[PDB]
Amino acid sequence: AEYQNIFTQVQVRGPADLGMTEDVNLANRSGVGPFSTLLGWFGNAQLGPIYLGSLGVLSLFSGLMWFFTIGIWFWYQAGWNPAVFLRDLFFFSLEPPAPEYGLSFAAPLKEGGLWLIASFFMFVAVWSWWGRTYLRAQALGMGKHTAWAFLSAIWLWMVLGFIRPILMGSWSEAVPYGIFSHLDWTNNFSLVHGNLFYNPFHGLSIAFLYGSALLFAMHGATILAVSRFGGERELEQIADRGTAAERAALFWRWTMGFNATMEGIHRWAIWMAVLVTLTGGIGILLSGTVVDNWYVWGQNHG
Amino acid sequence: DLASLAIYSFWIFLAGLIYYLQTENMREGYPLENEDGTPAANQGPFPLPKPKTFILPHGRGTLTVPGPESEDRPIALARTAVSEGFPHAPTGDPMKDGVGPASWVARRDLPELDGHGHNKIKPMKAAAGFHVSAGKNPIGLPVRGCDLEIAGKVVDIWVDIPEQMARFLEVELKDGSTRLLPMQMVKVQSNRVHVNALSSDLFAGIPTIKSPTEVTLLEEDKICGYVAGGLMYAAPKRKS
Amino acid sequence: ALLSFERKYRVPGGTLVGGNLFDFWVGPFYVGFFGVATFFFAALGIILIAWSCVLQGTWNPQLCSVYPPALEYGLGGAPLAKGGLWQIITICATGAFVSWALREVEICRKLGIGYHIPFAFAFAILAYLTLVLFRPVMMGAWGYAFPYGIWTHLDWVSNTGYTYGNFHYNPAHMIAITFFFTNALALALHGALVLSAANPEKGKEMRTPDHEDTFFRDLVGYSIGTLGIHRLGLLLSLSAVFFSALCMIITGTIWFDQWVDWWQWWVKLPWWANIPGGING
Ligand code: BCL
Ligand code: BCL
Ligand SMILES: CC[C@H]1c2cc3[nH]c4c(c3C)C(=O)[C@H](C(=O)OC)c4c3nc(cc4[nH]c(cc(n2)[C@@H]1C)c(C(C)=O)c4C)[C@@H](C)[C@@H]3CCC(=O)OC/C=C(\C)CCC[C@H](C)CCC[C@H](C)CCCC(C)C
Ligand SMILES: CC[C@H]1c2cc3[nH]c4c(c3C)C(=O)[C@H](C(=O)OC)c4c3nc(cc4[nH]c(cc(n2)[C@@H]1C)c(C(C)=O)c4C)[C@@H](C)[C@@H]3CCC(=O)OC/C=C(\C)CCC[C@H](C)CCC[C@H](C)CCCC(C)C
Ligand SMILES: COC(C)(C)C(=O)C/C=C(\C)CC/C=C(\C)CC/C=C(\C)CCCC/C(C)=C/CC[C@H](C)CC/C=C(\C)CCC=C(C)C
Ligand SMILES: CCCCCCCCCCCC[N+](C)(C)[O-]
Ligand SMILES: CCCCCCCCCCCC[N+](C)(C)[O-]
Ligand SMILES: CCCCCCCCCCCC[N+](C)(C)[O-]
Ligand SMILES: CCCCCCCCCCCC[N+](C)(C)[O-]
Ligand SMILES: CCCCCCCCCCCC[N+](C)(C)[O-]
Ligand SMILES: CCCCCCCCCCCC[N+](C)(C)[O-]
Ligand SMILES: [Fe+3]
Ligand SMILES: [K+]
Repeated sequence: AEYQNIFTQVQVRGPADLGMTEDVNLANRSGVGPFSTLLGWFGNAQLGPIYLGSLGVLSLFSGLMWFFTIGIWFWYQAGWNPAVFLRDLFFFSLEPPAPEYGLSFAAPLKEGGLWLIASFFMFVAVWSWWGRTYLRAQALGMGKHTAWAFLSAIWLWMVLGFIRPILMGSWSEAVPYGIFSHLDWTNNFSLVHGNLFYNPFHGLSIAFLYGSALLFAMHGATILAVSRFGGERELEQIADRGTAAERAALFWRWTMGFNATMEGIHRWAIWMAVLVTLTGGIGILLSGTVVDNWYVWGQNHG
Repeated sequence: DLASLAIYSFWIFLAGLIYYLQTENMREGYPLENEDGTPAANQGPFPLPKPKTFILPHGRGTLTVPGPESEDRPIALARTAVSEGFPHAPTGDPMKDGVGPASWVARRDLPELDGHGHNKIKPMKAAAGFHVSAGKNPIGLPVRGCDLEIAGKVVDIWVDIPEQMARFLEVELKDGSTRLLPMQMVKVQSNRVHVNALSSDLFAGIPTIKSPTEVTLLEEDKICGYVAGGLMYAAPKRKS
Repeated sequence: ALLSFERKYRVPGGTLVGGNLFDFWVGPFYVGFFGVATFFFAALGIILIAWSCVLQGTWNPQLCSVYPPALEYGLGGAPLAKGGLWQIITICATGAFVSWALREVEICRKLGIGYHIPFAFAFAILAYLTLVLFRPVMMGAWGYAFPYGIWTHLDWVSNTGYTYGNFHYNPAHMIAITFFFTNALALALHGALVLSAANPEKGKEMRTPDHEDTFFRDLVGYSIGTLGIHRLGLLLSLSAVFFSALCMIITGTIWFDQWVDWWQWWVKLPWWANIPGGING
């Protein structure tokens, strides 16, 4: 049996790594957490420390509030019967205001006002969280890629629950909170609009989602394949190419006639993934605001 | 109609993006060369991108790419046909010569440093607080080559400090000298560490490092390249 | 043409079949025995597909389609125009994809690298065969396989899924989707992290892997490591295609009713099945 580097053979542990300092505010960093021998087989074993400043607490609070708001309604829908709670757990649904209330906030609590409160906490959670992925990178002197990539996923989430409902003039259009309900909402929207396979942006979005799986398989296979040459240390192979980089380049050259660099493969990456939700949110935003029936739109644009 | 303008626009953006990406990926190994290193006539349809420069940390200088490309070492290979596109036979011991799967790159002959500028990789015995914490401790085990002969004992683990992993085994040979063996290229078993890539006789072959408590990016590549090349080149003396 | 570092790697050896006969390059493409196999399978196939698209009578990409044989033919043969060409083009594709794969194993040997890539590749080959071979052969017909058509194959997906209602309700489809979403998530985050390190604020030194680990630990309280994330992204996208094969292999064989009903087994668990309240009781 040849070793394939999928799982660790010998874990070694040193003192806790408390991380680079640069301009990070250390007053706001927690202590190191526990050390999971479990994790260490696949990844790193050290949990913590976490940075938690003002902006993190705001986000970490709003999120719990959005989760709890949904959750209380879920207990209620279960008639406070813990057994029913578990049984119908995927069937509960916090639902948005009925269309007669339009975009207003007047709708009663138990008929949408609760969805609008839970959605507020979500808005504040996600967005202040975005501020976190920026300020953390700024704090270490690094770029804002992580932040711009997030902004792409935010864009779909923003179109589903905010921009399209407002453009469509009513909170009723927006997605409910609940396992099965959100699933049926999806398959519904597809039927209301003429089968989304006829939407060129759904088709595109899918392509990238497939392509993200293809690429990360490709990339992660390749870096494990050349890990016997220190391949996984991509930053220093960028500053100073190695045989790892060379043979990884030359695998895909001799297979498909072209290849990447150790830094280039990560721009392929960041964009294949980011275009998933980028095209994805355009396909939704156009749906019902501009195009009513993708099928019918495809009959006159194709 | 808005939708069709958007989808037409997107496709144009995407071609520009592919172009942008494909050039950005030509910052290394270009421009393409004939088998004698002269510039190649057909360079494909993509232009070299404008040079970018990296500011390496710890006063290690810069890198500017794309730049002059040079192998910066002799290559013991020679043509096997009279026309382009065929293998190139080694002219000595490809293992000793670092050609083929035995190949190494002329990386800087300094060691990689952590973010506080200490050497990234140390032996454990010289790494305060580091110790094995899960799975078999290989230190002390006999190291067996692919010819099923014993070639050395494990006298330390060479560990990455900021990542906290094992990165080499340090093996002591019959003459008392060690070598380093990439961790991803041994199987730590309960009574032995097995090395399928090398046969015992080839263990002294392994390039040797110059300091006992550090290893440079160059010394890594000659050690890793050699072990890996053993896969193809030892095979006359690989059993089962 | 070679790369400014390529020649030293272009040694002989590594082949699985036929020695040094096909052991050469063609441009940047390595050939080998399985480079030839691929080309044959991939060429014969693409030929039969353009000539299947006169038997249908159509020379448009948005219209060319090679449908499987009809359910009536079961699992046997069928005339070329009535399903035979699909059956051939399907064998071709299998040969081409298994050829592309073994060809990759040779390229792996000659480079002294590990076989992780054409092993990852196998999962895609296996999902494909699941849809065109394994699943049709337990349901008893090639007509349960999909057509070879840019838009018709999309039809089949809608037609197939809706046979079982909203296909969302498939529990293995669910787990597939979850890995796929997590993969894109891991891909975005991975690309950006590397990139924000090599490409920091203006005029700054390159950030180190320490700076990556610090960034995530600062942000989510964990950081998986630079070896882990490559292990992850491989596992996440392989997993997703595994449960894709699975979600389809169980569908039409061991489960063939509306997938939404599969979930009663939970709701109808006896310790709470007739408790009043909530949606179900
Ligand atoms: C039967 C139903 C319809 C259908 C209806 C829809 C609809 C409607 C939509 C999609 C969407 C998508 N569909 Mg479709 N889809 C169908 C068939 C398919 C098939 C298939 C094999 O048939 C595939 C492969 C896909 C694939 C896809 C994806 C490419 C795309 C979503 C990208 C994404 O990642 O979103 C996942 C990412 C997000 C939702 C963003 C989330 C971002 C926020 C910021 C995260 C917040 C987290 C929160 C704070 C909680 C934190 C958790 C705690 C940490 C624990 N669909 C059929 C045709 N599909 C979307 C799209 O773009 O369509 C154009 C969409 O809206
Ligand atoms: C009406 C639509 C139904 C539905 C019905 C189905 C059906 C039906 C199926 C799926 C399957 C899938 N669906 Mg579903 N699904 C729906 C809703 C969704 C939504 C969503 C947001 O609503 C999402 C995200 C998904 C997601 C997915 C994935 C779990 C999976 C697709 C990946 C896959 O199989 O890869 C596998 C990848 C491959 C098979 C590709 C193999 C590539 C080969 C080996 C190489 C080819 C080379 C090529 C020819 C080269 C050309 C030349 C070169 C380019 C030069 N579905 C709705 C409810 N879903 C599929 C599945 O699980 O299949 C196993 C499937 O069949
Ligand atoms: C390229 C697009 C892909 C992508 C990108 C992406 N997502 C991102 C990022 C990026 C680049 C971030 O920067 C950010 C991040 O930090 O990731 C680590 C994020 C992120 N993507 C997230 C999720 C997410 N991304 C998704 C999708 C994807 N994101 C796309 C496929 C999906 C879906 C629907 O597929 C989900 C569910 C989060 C992990 C994070 C954004 C975090 C956020 O907004 O947090 C605010 C909320 C809180 C701080 C508290 C929330 C309360 C929670 C419910 C937990 C507490 C309750 C309980 C104790 C546990 C709950 C879970 C169950 C066991 C109950
Ligand atoms: C398993 C994880 C993911 C994955 C991985 C993966 N794919 C891979 C690899 C790996 C590891 C490769 O090494 C290999 C490669 O070269 O990648 C660049 C490949 C690859 N995956 C590809 C495609 C692909 N992968 C996909 C998916 C995925 N691939 C998974 C999500 C998808 C989809 C639908 O999501 C597609 C389209 C190719 C780019 C390439 C394989 C190249 C190959 O096999 O070449 C030989 C064959 C030909 C050149 C042509 C053959 C033509 C046929 C004989 C006739 C056509 C038959 C076909 C059935 C008709 C289809 C009709 C459609 C309209 C529906
Ligand atoms: C155990 O019980 C306790 C009580 C402890 C619990 O906590 C139980 C908790 C639960 C059972 C919760 C389980 C949670 C869920 C099932 C939630 C599932 C969530 C989803 C399926 C997400 C669906 C998609 C949601 C979208 C697309 C949202 C968009 C949000 C908007 C972008 C926000 C827009 C803002 C609005 C509408 C407010 C307007 C006002 C402003 C000021 C901006
Ligand atoms: C996604 C994984 C999340 C892991 C979050 C772990 C945060 C670590 C906090 C540890 C706190 C240490 N201490 C002693 C101050 O409590
Ligand atoms: C995303 C985290 C994944 C954690 C999974 C841990 C899997 C345990 C497998 C370890 C293998 C044990 N052993 C003895 C082979 O080393
Ligand atoms: C913390 C939430 C911030 C306020 C925004 C939420 C709007 C909710 C409206 C509730 C409606 C109350 N009422 C009586 C009209 O039903
Ligand atoms: C960054 C990598 C770029 C890869 C581009 C993927 C091409 C997919 C095109 C599929 C056609 C989709 N559509 C909507 C026109 O039907
Ligand atoms: C975009 C989807 C389909 C694209 C087809 C494959 C692209 C061919 C890339 C191979 C390039 C080989 N070449 C000519 C550069 O030597
Ligand atoms: C769909 C993703 C693949 C797009 C193909 C992009 C072009 C690759 C061809 C690069 C040219 C190779 N060459 C000639 C420079 O060696
Ligand atoms: Fe990587
Ligand atoms: K020690």
